[PDB]
Amino acid sequence: TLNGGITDMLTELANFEKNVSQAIHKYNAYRKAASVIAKYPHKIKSGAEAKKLPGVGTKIAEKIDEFLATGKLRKLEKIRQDDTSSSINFLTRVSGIGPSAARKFVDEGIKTLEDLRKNEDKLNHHQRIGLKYFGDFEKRIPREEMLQMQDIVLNEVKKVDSEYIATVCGSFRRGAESSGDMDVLLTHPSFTSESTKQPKLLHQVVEQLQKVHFITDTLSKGETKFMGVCQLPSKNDEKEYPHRRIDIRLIPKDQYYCGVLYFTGSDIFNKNMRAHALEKGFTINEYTIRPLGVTGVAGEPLPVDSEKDIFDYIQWKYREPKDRSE
DNA sequence: CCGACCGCGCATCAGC
DNA sequence: GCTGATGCGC
DNA sequence: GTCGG
Ligand code: NA
Ligand code: NA
Repeated sequence: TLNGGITDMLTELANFEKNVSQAIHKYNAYRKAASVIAKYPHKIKSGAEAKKLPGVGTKIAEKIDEFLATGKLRKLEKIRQDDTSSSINFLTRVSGIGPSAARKFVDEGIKTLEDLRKNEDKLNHHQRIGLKYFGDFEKRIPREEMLQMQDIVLNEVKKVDSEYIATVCGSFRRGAESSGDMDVLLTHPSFTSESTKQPKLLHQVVEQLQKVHFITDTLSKGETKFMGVCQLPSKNDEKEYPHRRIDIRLIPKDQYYCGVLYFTGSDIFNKNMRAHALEKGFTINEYTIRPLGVTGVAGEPLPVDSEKDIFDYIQWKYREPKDRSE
């Protein structure tokens, strides 16, 4: 909102480095810079001002100076005037098409969605799904739809086995008004980190979701992770809902509530909580919470039966998901 | 100055 | 056919 | 590209 001109620039630069330069760490630098400036409560007036922010160094400082004087960035103007870079960049918007595949397609003249449709033969299964749902995957999901989608997932999971537990996480669980996909964490009493005593725990749930025609396509599926496509049923009279990306992860039950914690976020809240654990003698990753020895050695994972248990261990007032922005 | 920069499940490829 | 590396999205 | 050891 407040510095959107700069942050659009920094994001554009980020996409370039990831997709064209294949410089993943520059991409994440530019993103880090863009997030920190999006959070800044004043109109940036100089590159020096921004440089005080963590993640803005000397090069982004001068790019801001240029952007403020001229309103554009010549480096970005050249990049956009270059047919190759813009086609590689554009093609990475197809899910399953990354910097490698996008580069290769462009090298042999496949540069547009239409070009991809002509050469569907040359796409893997994931890429074909990405092409089919190209528009729908770039749409947001309003929360009311999210709420409907959750009702379906939780009802259908329960139909396979009442002993399943399923949680939709992400920004949605924090009460976000819109989401980018649906992220479901699944667990069962028979699946602990010490033994698997059920063969097809995730399969049974994806299969039930398919048979009620909620899950429509599969991008990838194994014993513990499903990535696919779903759609809310259309109400006979009205327009169809866009197809939506959904992930479902089967997590061992002794690690489930640490998983919920980590995948609920936010990322800034995770890292402030991971930092406070350390100060009080514990380390938390996405799987466990462990005490630290006097010399920095992690002990065994502590029992966790709810989220608040993790809070109890590190002597933190419980934080409801809606209050975990920072 | 110099290396770290999230780590991992799955699909596919590369090399055998 | 096998095992390990790579691409990819998260 | 930025940071911190
Ligand atoms: Na800085
Ligand atoms: Na892509």
